[PDB]
Amino acid sequence: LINENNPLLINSIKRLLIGSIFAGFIISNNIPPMTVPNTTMPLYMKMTALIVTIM
Amino acid sequence: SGYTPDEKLRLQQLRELRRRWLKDQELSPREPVLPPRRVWPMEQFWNKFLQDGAPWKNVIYKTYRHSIFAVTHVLIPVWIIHYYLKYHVTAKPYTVVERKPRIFPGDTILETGEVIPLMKEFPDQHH
Amino acid sequence: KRLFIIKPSGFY
Amino acid sequence: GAHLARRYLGDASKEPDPLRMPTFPPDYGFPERKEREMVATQQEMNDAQLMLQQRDYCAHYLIQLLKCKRDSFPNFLACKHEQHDWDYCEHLDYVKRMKEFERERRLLQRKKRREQREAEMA
Amino acid sequence: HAFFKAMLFMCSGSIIHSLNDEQDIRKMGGLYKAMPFTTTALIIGSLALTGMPYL
Amino acid sequence: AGGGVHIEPRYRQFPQLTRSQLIQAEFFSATMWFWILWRFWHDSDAVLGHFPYPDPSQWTDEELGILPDDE
Amino acid sequence: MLKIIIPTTMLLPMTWMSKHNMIWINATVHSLLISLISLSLLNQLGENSLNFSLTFFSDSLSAPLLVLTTWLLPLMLMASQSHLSKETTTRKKLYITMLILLQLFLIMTFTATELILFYILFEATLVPTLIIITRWGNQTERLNAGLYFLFYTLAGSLPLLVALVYIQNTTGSLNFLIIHYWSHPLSNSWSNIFMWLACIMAFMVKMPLYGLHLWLPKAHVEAPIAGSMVLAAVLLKLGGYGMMRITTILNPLTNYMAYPFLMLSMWGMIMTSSICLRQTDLKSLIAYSSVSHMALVIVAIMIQTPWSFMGATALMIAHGLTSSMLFCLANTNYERVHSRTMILARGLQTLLPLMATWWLMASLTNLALPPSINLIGELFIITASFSWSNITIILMGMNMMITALYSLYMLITTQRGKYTHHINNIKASFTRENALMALHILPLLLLTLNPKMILGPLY
Amino acid sequence: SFPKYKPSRLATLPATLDPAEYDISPETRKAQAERLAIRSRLKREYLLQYNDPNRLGVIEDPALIRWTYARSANIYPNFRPTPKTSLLGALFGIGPLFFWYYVFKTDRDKKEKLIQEGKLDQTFNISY
Amino acid sequence: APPLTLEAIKDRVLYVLKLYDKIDPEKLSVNSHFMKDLGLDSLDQVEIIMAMEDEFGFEIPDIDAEKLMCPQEIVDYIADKKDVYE
Amino acid sequence: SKMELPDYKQWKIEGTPLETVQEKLAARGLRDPWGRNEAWRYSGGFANNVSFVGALLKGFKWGFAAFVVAVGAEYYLESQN
Amino acid sequence: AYLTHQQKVLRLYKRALRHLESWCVHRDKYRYFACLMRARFDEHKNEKDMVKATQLLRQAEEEFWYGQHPQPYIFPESPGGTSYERYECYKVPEWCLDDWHPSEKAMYPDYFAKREQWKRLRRESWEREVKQLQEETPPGGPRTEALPPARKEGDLPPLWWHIVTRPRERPM
Ligand SMILES: CCCCCCCCCCCCCCCCCC(=O)O[C@@H](COC(=O)CCCCCCCCCCCCCCC)COP(=O)(O)OC[C@H](O)CO
Repeated sequence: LINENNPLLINSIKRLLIGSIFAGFIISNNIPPMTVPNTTMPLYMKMTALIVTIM
Repeated sequence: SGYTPDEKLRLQQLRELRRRWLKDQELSPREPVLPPRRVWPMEQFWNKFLQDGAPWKNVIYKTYRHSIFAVTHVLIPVWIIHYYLKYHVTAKPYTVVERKPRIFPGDTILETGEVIPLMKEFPDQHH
Repeated sequence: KRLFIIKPSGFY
Repeated sequence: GAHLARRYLGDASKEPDPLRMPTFPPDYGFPERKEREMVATQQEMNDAQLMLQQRDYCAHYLIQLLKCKRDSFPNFLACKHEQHDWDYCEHLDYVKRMKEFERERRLLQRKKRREQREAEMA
Repeated sequence: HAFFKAMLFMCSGSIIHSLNDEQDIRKMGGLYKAMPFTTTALIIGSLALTGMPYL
Repeated sequence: AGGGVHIEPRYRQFPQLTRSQLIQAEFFSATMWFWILWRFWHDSDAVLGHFPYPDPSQWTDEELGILPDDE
Repeated sequence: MLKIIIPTTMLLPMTWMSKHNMIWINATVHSLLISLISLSLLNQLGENSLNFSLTFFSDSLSAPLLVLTTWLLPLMLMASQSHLSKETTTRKKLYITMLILLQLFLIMTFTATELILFYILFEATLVPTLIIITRWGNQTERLNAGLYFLFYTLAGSLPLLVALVYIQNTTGSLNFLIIHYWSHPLSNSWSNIFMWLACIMAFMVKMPLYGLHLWLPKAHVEAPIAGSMVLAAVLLKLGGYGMMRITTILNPLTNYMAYPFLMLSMWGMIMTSSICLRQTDLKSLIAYSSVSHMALVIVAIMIQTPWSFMGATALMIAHGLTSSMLFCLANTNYERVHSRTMILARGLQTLLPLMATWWLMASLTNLALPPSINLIGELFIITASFSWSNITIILMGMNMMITALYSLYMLITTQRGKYTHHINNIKASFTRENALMALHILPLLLLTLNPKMILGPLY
Repeated sequence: SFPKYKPSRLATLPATLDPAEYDISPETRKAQAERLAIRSRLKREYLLQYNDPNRLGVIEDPALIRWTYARSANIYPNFRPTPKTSLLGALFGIGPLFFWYYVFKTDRDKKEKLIQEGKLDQTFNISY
Repeated sequence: APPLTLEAIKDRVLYVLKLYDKIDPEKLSVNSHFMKDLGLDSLDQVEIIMAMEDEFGFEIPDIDAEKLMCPQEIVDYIADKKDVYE
Repeated sequence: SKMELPDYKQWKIEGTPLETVQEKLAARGLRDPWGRNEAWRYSGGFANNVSFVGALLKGFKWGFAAFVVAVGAEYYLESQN
Repeated sequence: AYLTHQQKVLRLYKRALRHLESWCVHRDKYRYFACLMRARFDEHKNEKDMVKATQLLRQAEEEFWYGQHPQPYIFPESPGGTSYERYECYKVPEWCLDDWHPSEKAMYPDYFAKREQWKRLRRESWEREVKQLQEETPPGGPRTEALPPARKEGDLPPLWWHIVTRPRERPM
């Protein structure tokens, strides 16, 4: 009985989908720069954010 | 090893009465017989308006149901809040305390006119 | 179909 | 980086403790060193509502960023050069930080071997 | 976390209700083609949770 | 559960779909693939690392001001 | 002053001389009317108490309790006209006579200006309640229950009598104002402790503190509905009123001698609330909960801190209104099932949906869920206690944690869950029970908007 | 054969590993034969009053009222003062009370000590 | 979920016994008692009811699982457990 | 509709990966008694499911298609500047 | 009553396979392992020493009690499952509907009329069905909780009301 054609389910999920796709782009670019950004990462540990999950 | 014939018969009638009872748990085309309902001038006007059924009626139907929903749930509440804020809450000191609007080097203000001095020239850092 | 639903009396 | 292993796995006396440095005098080792000339006085840095941890030397490249953000609105894709300028400034601030770290680091091992050199001769 | 984590639930709720209120992960499989939108929704949500760059 | 459902169930078979649910599927799936590397094209530096991390060892003692061993 | 008293006592001839079946009506009419007049007394000035004559006066502490007692008076009449319908008119009239005679004494003691005058009707409330518990009580062990309740208070009250007259022979008058203005530092001489003990134990007993509390479970359970409310919603609180009044001449002796009671109360509330967690009887569970809340006030009053008095007066009223309601909940369930065991009638919400709600805010109010007046009481007391000592919050907060478990425990066991199959006499709730329940909850949330009314003279 | 399952008061031994019924006797099986009989003797009349059309009321369980009695009243008449009861009463009685007294006493005996010599800070503490 | 009615049950029921290769399709009867005529060993009877269990999605208690004995009786116990009367 | 149950002439075990276990039981010496049950799960449109990594890159072909036109638009726009 | 050995083995066979299903998950593994699990069962079917058969089922479930999946698979409707008495809060006993106010009862006339027939039927049937009970009750109280059917014609089986008029499993 698999079915998802109901617009209520489709609209609700899609509404957050477009929200989740961009999301951080808007917020990070909009909020004032109000935390201190670290700049010089030794590349080996800056990739750790992606290495561990890919691993 | 399958029920014994007596209890097999017992389950047989138990089935039979249950089917009749479950059948007796149904409804009827007339059911439920609700009583007369009080109606007001405005709604059946909308009913006879919407009876045509074409999208010309329904597009302004949603906007009207959105219109009176906007007025009696957004427009009215913000009206009384502003009146409460503008003449009761703000009538008392230190109730609505802002932050000082952050001003930057070289940005003028409108209250007293003058522009505060620009930043002094950077030591020329380029990447 | 449609069948009767049992519910405690909420009239009172 | 690797100094953690050099401190714990190796001897701990040859890694400048982050809670200790700087220890040697700044003039000691640096003949006629210059001071970090600040740019935006305490006044302008204050009324910009600048948070304390950002109230640094590179903050001058942060304040005008807000000014660029103010006129950029509603566009949030502006200030790219200014933001990059700010990050590059923190890079210049940052690159100094381990320079001081190894300045103390290299000095203290130098002090160790100098001490052995000036102690074993007796 | 408000966006993608909230997603994974009714995305999961979509499969639950559609596949006769079953919540044991050992009973699905092959739902990729059966519920393309729900499957599409979940992969974006999971990738967002893992921290895929630029999203 | 009245007769006339557009998702009429099946027994031991692939359930029927509709063009609407497919076109809503890959578009967001494709536009997610649009967004990830589109920003990669224009914001490669941040994930790549942008500014380089200098290696301390190669720096001589003149900038570090480490006086020679004699004094 | 008089504008409340004569209307109360002149109500008595009305009930006796009213028609055969109108007794409940006309009594309810003017009991609510008396409540309205009492509410007119709720006003207070800045610092000087509302003084009327040598015989009567009111302050910011007496007034909230006065309006509470008059407010209560209709509720017993509402709550009792179900198990007394099949009774001879004279006994019904006598039952009503007991309540208003009891209620009349409460107005007298709270407004009393002289400690002895406060004292005379302090025990005089016992006689009507003793009759109510014994005669109209519906149980067997009510006889031993009445004896336990009667003798405990007398055993504590009589030392107060000897103590009080000693004050008169030593410091002249015992007028509450004259004591407060002419207060002297009570010495540490070994007689002054027995002085201190006598002036305190009387209010200790009818404010059940751990050890001196076994009468309450026997008092509440076997008492009829009207007896249970009056006893739990006002009677446990004459002791409270006395301490705020009588601790004026117990300092600085209260500073040092407070320790045994404070430890007994603070530990007792954890123990008593633990009993609530495993009580088989619904009425007993509510009764033991009253001990825990009341024991909290013991610490509140006996710390002698401005904040502590304020939170005391907040819990003073809020617990009384709540405990009366919960006893109504148990009573409204009892006659339908004709038993007191909690697990007898489970899953009542599916049968009676509105009582599910009424039980729900009732449990939430007893939970000290903010901003209910109970929370203002407990939270104020915790801060005052915490300033007194940092450790007590371990005991204080633990009580709230225990108070959560047993409060919803009655909710899940009775309201939620599967309905009991065998029972079939549960009829749809009479709108009298429904009306009465809102008569309790609605003023409670109405009080939330104006805590200052019930904060007390320390406010 | 991986190590066995040792039971506990909180995690009892399941009946699937219980040695009694796996080694039944020509007597124990007889014992678990009137178990169902008395169970029926309790179930049968229960349904009779449960299914009785004239029955309008509550089927009071004699076991239920027994439990309430045994847990409410039938304690003191069956209570006997013994060293086990006596020591447990003292341990759970005066014990915690005096323990808290010592804790609160010494804490207050340190607090007033600090303020008396001015070794504590309440610069902004006014609403005590 | 459309109302699952006893005609659909037996259709799904005999679908599975016919599926069971130990019971080839030709001699399936609605009341074909398993070991009496089909020769299906009772050890496999405690196995065909879990096939029913996944077929309709619910657990059959063992007290009656050993009693669930005939395909018509299979259907009969299915109907009342899900109040199937139509 | 009446939920037409398909005539049972199509969900056998050949091709459906269950028959690999079938001969393995035959190698052990047993015949699988329920292969025709699981056959539907391994037959029809339910067969040839996509691989794991195949799921994540769903829409890449269109995503890359949107990419190339995008860079073409901005490269031309940059060139015109 | 008597939990004789063969039912225990069937208990072992049924529950172990369910646990085995929770392990293999994949159908081909479940089917494959079930047959070998089946194969190692029926191969030892010739034991005149029933005690030895018991000894063979000492280590049997002990391995199961080791081999048991810590989270076995249960359909949600069954005990422990997610949908266990989920719809209980909706089902309400029929006798409560007698309380209904006459206006509410008037809203459903014919169904309430049908209730009257059921009320009428259960009245005289009770005396008939109870009378059948004592006249055939075994001596020394009931020996087995099973309830004998209606022997004669017309009469309903004893104690039929609650089972027959039990609220449906999906009440809404
Ligand atoms: C069930 C037992 C009682 C329960 C607990 C009640 C409270 C415990 C203490 C009870 C005290 C009762 C007597 C107190 C009367 C007032 C006390 C008072 O005002 O203080 C006097 C305290 O003086 C006393 O001696 C008061 C009595 C002390 C306690 C001894 C008698 C009471 C205890 C035994 C009788 C009651 C116990 C029950 C017996 C069955 C001051 O007089 P003084 O001695 O300073 O006079 C000046 C000079 O020094 C010479 O007089």
